[PDB]
Formats: sequence, structure tokens, C-alpha cells
Amino acid sequence: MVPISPIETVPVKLKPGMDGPKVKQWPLTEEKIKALVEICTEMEKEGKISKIGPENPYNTPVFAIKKKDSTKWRKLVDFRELNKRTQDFWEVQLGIPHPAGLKKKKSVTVLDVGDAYFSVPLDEDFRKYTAFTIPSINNETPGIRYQYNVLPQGWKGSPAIFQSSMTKILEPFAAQNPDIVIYQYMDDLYVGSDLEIGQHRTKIEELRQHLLRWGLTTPDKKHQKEPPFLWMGYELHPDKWTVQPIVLPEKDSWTVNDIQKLVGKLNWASQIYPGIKVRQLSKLLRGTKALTEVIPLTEEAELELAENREILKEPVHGVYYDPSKDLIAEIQKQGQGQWTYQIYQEPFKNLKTGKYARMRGAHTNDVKQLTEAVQKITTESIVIWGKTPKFKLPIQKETWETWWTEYWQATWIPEWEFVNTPPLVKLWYQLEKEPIVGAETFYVDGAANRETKLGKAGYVTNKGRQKVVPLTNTTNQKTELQAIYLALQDSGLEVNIVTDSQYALGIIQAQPDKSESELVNQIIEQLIKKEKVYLAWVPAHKGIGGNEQVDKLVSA
Amino acid sequence: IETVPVKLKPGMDGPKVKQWPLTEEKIKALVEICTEMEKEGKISKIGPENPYNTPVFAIKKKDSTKWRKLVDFRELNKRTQDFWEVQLGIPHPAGLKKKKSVTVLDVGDAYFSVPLDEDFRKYTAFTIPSINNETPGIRYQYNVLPQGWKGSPAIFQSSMTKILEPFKKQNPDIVIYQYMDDLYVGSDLEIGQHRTKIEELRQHLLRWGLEPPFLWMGYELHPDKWTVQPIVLPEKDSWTVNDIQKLVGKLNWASQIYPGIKVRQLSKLLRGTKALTEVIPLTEEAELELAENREILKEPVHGVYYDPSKDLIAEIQKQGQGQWTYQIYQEPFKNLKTGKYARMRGAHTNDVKQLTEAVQKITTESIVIWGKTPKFKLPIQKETWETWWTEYWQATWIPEWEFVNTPPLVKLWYQ
Ligand SMILES: Cc1cc(/C=C/C#N)cc(C)c1Nc1ccnc(Nc2ccc(C#N)cc2)n1
Ligand SMILES: NCCc1c(F)cccc1Cl
Ligand SMILES: [Mg+2]
Repeated sequence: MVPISPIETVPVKLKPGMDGPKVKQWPLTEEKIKALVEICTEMEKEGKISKIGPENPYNTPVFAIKKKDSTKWRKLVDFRELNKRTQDFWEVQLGIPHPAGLKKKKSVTVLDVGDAYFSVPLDEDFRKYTAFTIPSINNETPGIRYQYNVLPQGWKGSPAIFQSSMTKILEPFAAQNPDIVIYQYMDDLYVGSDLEIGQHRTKIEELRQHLLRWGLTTPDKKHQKEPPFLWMGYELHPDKWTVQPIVLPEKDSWTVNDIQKLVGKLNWASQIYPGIKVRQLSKLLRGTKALTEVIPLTEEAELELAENREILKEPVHGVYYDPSKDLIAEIQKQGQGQWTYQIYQEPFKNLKTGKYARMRGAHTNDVKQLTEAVQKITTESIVIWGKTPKFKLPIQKETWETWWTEYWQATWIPEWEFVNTPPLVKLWYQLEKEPIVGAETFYVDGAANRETKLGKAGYVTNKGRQKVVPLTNTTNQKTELQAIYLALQDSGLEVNIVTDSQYALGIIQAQPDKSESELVNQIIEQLIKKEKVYLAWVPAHKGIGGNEQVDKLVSA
Repeated sequence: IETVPVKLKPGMDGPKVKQWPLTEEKIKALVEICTEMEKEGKISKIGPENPYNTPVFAIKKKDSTKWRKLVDFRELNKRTQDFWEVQLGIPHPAGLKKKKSVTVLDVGDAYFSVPLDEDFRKYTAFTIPSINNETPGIRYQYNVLPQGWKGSPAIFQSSMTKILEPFKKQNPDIVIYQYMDDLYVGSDLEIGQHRTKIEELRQHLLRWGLEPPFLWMGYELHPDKWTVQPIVLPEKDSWTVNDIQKLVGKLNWASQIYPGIKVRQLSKLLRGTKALTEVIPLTEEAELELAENREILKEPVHGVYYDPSKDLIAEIQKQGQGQWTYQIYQEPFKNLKTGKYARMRGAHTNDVKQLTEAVQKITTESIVIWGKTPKFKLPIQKETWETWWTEYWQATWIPEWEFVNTPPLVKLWYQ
């Protein structure tokens, strides 16, 4: 015999303070019992399990499943209780590769390493916790007791320990063969390269010879699976990738659950199909979660759905990553808080696409949304390619400079260039830094009784212009905004406005161009029509005339 | 050489913090660094039975071209036991902030000569990620005292004080303070003399060591010249309506800090609905109130005291044109230090780089004065900060921070 290297075993412990499982074995038909006895005898001959004596106090349920449309049973061990008591492990499956980060490969060969899984030894001190019992015929004898010597299917630690054991085995081969890539998934090894088909198959034979150093055999009859690969919802081809078919059903009425599934398919498709939109369909899911409730589709959701159907008419593919070339990310505004982007290295050959949506919030503007989209693309790009793409953005360089130099927050976007593709992101208004000479000065104020919800809003100016408006079903904050609105509505193209509302300035200093408050929206509409606006804040109830006169008018 | 027993706090597991995305250049640098560290026995590969993790990245120290590995031990530091066994603590030297020159040295390499308790090593696990997660992340744990862990200076404290004993009694007027991986050594001599006694220090750790990659660099401070900011009011010959409104607004704010501030005579001047740019003559009564407010503002704030049992809070305001204001306090309106920066270097076009450098200099000032880092209130969106701050970081510690999303009105008053 050829000596084989043992696979080093991982020490496994139970969770602190916890003991092994002690679960009752379910009664099984005479039929299933003999089926388990034969399987376990076979497994015991192969070394996977061992019969144990009666003092081991632990037990885990064993079952026999009728493999559908066959007379053959097969054995499943219910490890749910032991898994609850087993320690946590490091899972390196958390992050999956994105296809757009992969490299083109001339050949990818698949190797089956399934019979290497039940050859990974289980830590001797932990084996006692995997004990199980085959029930006896008629319960007239003790059941046959076994425990595992190898990683059991269904146990919490088996995937991580198997992956880590294979990685350690494969490490010296990969390191000393840098002209190939190896990726493990389920019971298969995928080996890709750019080598001449003869050299490539020589590397495959050398990998088989390497794996035999631990006794791991690979089927010599080549693996069924060949490119293209169906993998994690994608199709991988040697020189291109796409998502698996995206079929939007024809339905005459739509369910909560249907719209959830529709949005999920659209979200999946948006990583290579440019311009996918989901805002109006997502608005139908607001707040509700009775999965069977029917929702009438708005006309705006019907149009967005129709637009998506056209985008999904025919297949679109992405290309793979060329590390010798820069990445370019281009972004377009779509409306209603929606943004779409493409990432490419040569023109018209996208590596991937994607979208961004306005965050939940009372007030917003296009520049902030574009900034957030840039940071989301930057982060995703670091994950997938390890570098920031260069950006093509629909905002003029002068617009950006004006924004960030004057914005109260620190803000930054990396190396970028203006692309003139409407609609352009622009600044709709900018307030003055100093009071305006020759412009009328409006001293505004508003107040409301919090019991009555009755209020007043108004202004008094240096030219003696005055207005007070009575208001119903209002609040202090609403009347303070109404007073500013009135001053904007009744002034000329240049205006100085004096207010004591910390609330209103908090909003205006955030520079919104769109709001969920129709009152803020009306103020924005007025600001856009002005040439110059200076907004001055003063503290309330100090005796500041102008504000002291009209405060008395509005709080009466 | 024999390990100090270390444990976490009661009812507290190890850190499980996700590794954040790293650039190609960073991963490469870390792979090269960790391969060396593994050969030197400083770290070991670990298996999947270790579920813990702490983020790692890589930086450039100030004025150097070699990558330094930086582990973000912030969570492990919170979870690690407090170290009062031999000493309740190192009573912070109040004389350090009074020296003419304080040089900061990276002595963290010396920590690698002391083994780490074998039962605690698993809690120092970290991962070198791969681009696009195409290969499993490389998992290590420390076998020696790690840089950036709060227990390393505590466990090394006994060895350090013996290392420095000959330098200490030959130079008794020198203040030497250790915070994390940094050694602060303050003196009152001429900078040429100062730099020479710094290099004399370096020799002592050279000698004991037999090489430290970043021991030779020095970041020089001058805490004697550190500037503060009292509240000052404008001196004008003609006051417009707008000028007086801003004055009354600033005095209203200041009256939260100084009780005796009054604004009623000045507010009476605004009685009327005049144009914002119209000049208003001050009444005698208003000028007296203004003069009395000026005198009040020349005095220290009442009831200001430092409590070592409470957090330090640091707030920062962006003032435009590359200038930034900040305040350090424990209770509102009881500022322990205020200041203003404008010299932020190599960033006239990058707001976030300027802010990152401000955070580092405020933290340094905090360490010199009180021996601990403040918790920051940052005027920035979380996603912008988290994407970029690691690109400009060059300190070996990391403070904690939260984010301000509502614009402060007080910005106007600290300008
Ligand atoms: C992540 C991954 C999944 C599969 C496969 C999973 C499955 N099923 C196969 C391999 C080899 C890899 N690993 C890598 C690493 C770098 N580049 C590539 N490029 C690449 C992969 C497949 C095809 C094809 N056809 C073309 C190029 N693959
Ligand atoms: N000049 C084409 C590449 C490029 C860049 F160098 C900087 C910003 C944007 C873009 Cl697309
Ligand atoms: Mg009022």
C-alpha cells in the first residue's frame, strides 16, 4: 500500500455550559429499520462510524427517507439539537464572488471530490456527542448504537471544517501553480486557466496526483458539468456572464406576494440589465405584509412594469474583468429618487450594472443622492475589483465646487468627469451670505395654540407692507414655515427675510430641492424664482423689533 | 517571557467584527507583512474553530513610504478586562502638556517580544480578505502582544519602566508618557538638544532590542503654544440692524455659558422694522450693556472641572476655506478645550481628508492633556466617512465617533 497523509482534525467544543443532546429515537417501521442496518453496516466497514457501548448517554434521531419513485431508502440524521449546542465556526462562504470580478478563462474543468467529504475525520473528543440508535425489530433487543468518526451530513460544523480542510490541502498546489485558479463549491472543484488545452489537462492530472497524497480519489470519467455553468443564479460562460432567465409573469391581478417576487426578480436583473426601475412597484408594498392581499396597480406602476418588460425582451451579457485596465462608472438620474449606473472598461462592454434609490427621509436633494450613489458604487467596486472606478457624472464641475465648498457637512467624491447627458444635476437655489442692500426686509413670524390647533402666520416689512393670515389645524412649526412662504410669495426678486424659527433654518440649511412636506415644497418653488434671498435668524422673545411687532400680531 | 493571565469582562464573548473591503494595494501589503510576521513567530494561522474576528487594514505613517499594518481593536478593547492588578492605573502626568516640545514615538514594535497568554490569543483573530472573495480569507491570530490592543502597554509596562530607568534618572526633568503604541516624551530644551535626547532614547530600545521598522520617526508637538479660544465680540463704529441681530444672537448663546450676560438694552435697539442694512446708533444704555458683556467674557467659565470617570466628547464644525472649529467637553457648555484649525495640509480640495486630519490632531491633544481619546460628533454622513477615512488615517489608535445629520446653529458663533 501507498501511505497517505492524514487530514489534521479540527478541535470542536460544545457551547459554554452546554451538554450533548439526549433526544428520543422515533419508532420506525420494520421496513426502514433493516434498511438502516444495511447502510450502517456498510458505513461501519468504510470506517465512517463505530458501534459503541451502552454507557454513552447521548442520542440524536435517525430517520429513513423513501427516495421518491424508488424502492431504496436512505438515511438522514436529525442533528438539530446537537447543532443548537455546537460552538460557532468561521464561515468563509459568507461573501460569494461576483461574476463581474472574475477573469476570462479559456478552460474550466470540474472535479468531483464527493467521496473525500466523508474521509475528513471528526475530533475524537467530540464523537461521543454524535451517537445515534437504530431501533430494534419489535423493541425486543437493545437498539444498535453508533457514533461518527467523520464529519456527518447535517452537522453544524461539517461545511466549515470540510472547506478549511480542502483549502489547506489545495494551498501548496495553487501557490506553486499561479497560472490556474481553483474554486470549491459543494462536492466539486472548479479549475480554470488560460493554458493551451494540453498543458491545462496536464495541470488537471497533476492536481489529481496531488490530491491522491491524502487518499482522495477523483472519478476518471470526466464530470457531466461543463461551461456554461448554472451557479448562484448566474450563467457563467468562458468569456461572458449573465443572470439566469428573468421571466416576469403575465397576471391580471397582483398579490402582495406576487409584487414581492416581481421586485426581487427585477432587483436580480438590475445587475446586468441597464435601466431597471422598481420605485413605483415598491410603493405598492408600503407598510402592508399580509402576503395574500391584492393590490390594484397604479398607472405609474403599470408604466414602469411595461418599461421593464421591454428591457428584459432579449438577453444581455456582461464581460469579465481585465486587471490591466481602469474601471469606469457612469451614472444617470432616472427620476423619483431612482439612479442607474454602468461599470465598464471598454465602451459598450459593461462588466455590470446596478441602481440606487433615495433613502427614507423628510427632505432631500439631487446632489446628496448622487453623492450617496457614488459611495455605494465605490464600496461595491472595492469588494469586486479592489479599486475605485473613475466616475462619469451628470453634474457640472462648477456645480459640484459650489455645493461642497458651501455645504455645512464635509463631503467628497473621488476622481470624476462631467458627462453631458440630461437630466443634469444642478443647484436650484443658493442663499446669500450677506444682507442685500436695497431689497425689502420681511420680518416673519407664526404661532399656534396647541390645544385649539388655531394659528397665525405673517410678516411686517421696512416699507410698511404687512400681512397676517389666520390658520386652522396647524402647529407652531407649520406656522413658522407658512410665514416664510408668505414673505417669499409677496416679495420682489431680491428679499431679506428675518425669522426666529430654528426649525425652519434647520430645514433650509440642509438645502432640499424636494420634500414630503408640501409647505417646504412650496417654499422651494418660491426660492427657485428669486434672484437673491438672504435668510437671517434672531432669537425669539428678546425685544427684537420687527420680530417683536409681528410676534404680537401672530400670537394674539 | 511568561504570560500574564488575561480574560474578557464577565458575561462577554470575543469580538466578531466584519472585515471591511480592502483595496488591491492594501491586501498585497498585508499579505507580505503577515508572511514575515508568521516566519518571525509573531502570528500563526488558525482554523475554523475560531469564530472571532477583528478588522485589519494598512496605512502609511506620517512622512514614510512603507506600509504599516493597523488592527482595529476597538471592540476587543471594550471587551477586555481592565488592568488594575499591579497598579490602579498610571496617574496621568499633568506636566506633559506644559513642556515646550513633545515628541511622539512609535514603540509598538517592542511589544512583539513578549508572548501573549495562550488562552487569550484566539480573541485576536483577524482575516486578510481576497479581492472578490475568490479565495478564502487568510486567518491569523497573534502569539505575542499585538499593536493597538489596550492590554499590550499594560502587560509591557513593567518591562518598559526598566528599559527607560537609565534614561530617566540621567534626565530627571523629562516627562515620558505611554499611550497604546506611542511614547510621548516632553522636554523644555532647545529643539536641537531635544532631537538629540530623542535619538539617545531610541538607542536604549535599540540596545535592549538586540529591527523596529517605525521607531526612527518622530512627530514633534509644542503643547506650550497650543491655542484656545475665548468668546470675543466685534468692535465697530457703525452697527447695522443685521450686525446687532448677530450680536444679540451670539450673546443669547453665550449666556448659556456665562450667566451674567444680558441682551435687553441691545434688543431694544432692534425695536422697529428697519432695513437689514440700515445703520442704528447705539444708545448709551446699549453701549454700557455691551461693555459689561465684554468684561464678563474675559473671565473663565464657572464650575468647569474634569472627571476621569466620564467620557470626553469632541464636536467639530466645518467653517469653510479649510478652517475647522472644535470643542472638547464632558457636560454641555462646560468646555475643557476649544480650538480652530486651518493649516490642514495636502487637502485644499478634499473635505474628508481635512476632517480626518482634524480628528487625529484633536485626539492627540486629548491624549496629552487627559490620557484618553474623546468620542467624536462628526459633521459628515456615515457612508461618506466610512468609505474614506481609512485612506487618510496615519495614527495607530482609533477613537469612537458618531455622526451629526442636523446642521448646528452654533457654527456661526464659533467662527
Ligand atoms: C468563483 C468561481 C466559480 C466557478 C464556477 C462555479 C460553478 N458552477 C469557477 C471558478 C473557477 C471560480 N473561480 C474563478 C476565479 C477567477 N476567475 C474565474 N473566472 C471564470 C470562471 C468560470 C468561467 C466559466 N464558464 C469563466 C471564467 N473564476
Ligand atoms: N478620461 C477618461 C477616464 C476618466 C478619468 F481619467 C477621470 C474621470 C473620469 C474618467 Cl471616465
Ligand atoms: Mg415668536
